[PDB]
Amino acid sequence: ALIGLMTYFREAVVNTQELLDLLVKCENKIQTRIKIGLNSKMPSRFPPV
RNA sequence: ACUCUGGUUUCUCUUCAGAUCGCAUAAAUCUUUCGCCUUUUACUAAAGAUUUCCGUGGAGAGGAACAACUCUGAGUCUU
Repeated sequence: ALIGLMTYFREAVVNTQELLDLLVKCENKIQTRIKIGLNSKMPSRFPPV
């Protein structure tokens, strides 16, 4: 989904400052979903590796 | 310048509260709008409606201190 959106617009992303917040929020939601899958209690300093 | 006029304080009970009950100020629940959002229990902060709580006034009632004289106005108040 992300590559589809970013390779469709490719220029309209930078000016849409709301889209950047939306994208990072969605990425955080996905990472939180994975972290909750790993363990019910959320981590404090989960790594990006 | 006169006779009668009956106190104040305090402890409880029962109710009504308009009023800054309160020249002070919390919490809970619910309903919406949000901010975190990841699940309640806690929350972000504005609104609306409620509940509880800390206190309050007025009135009535019942005991105690009070022990009552008299304050006091009523008046023919007097030379």
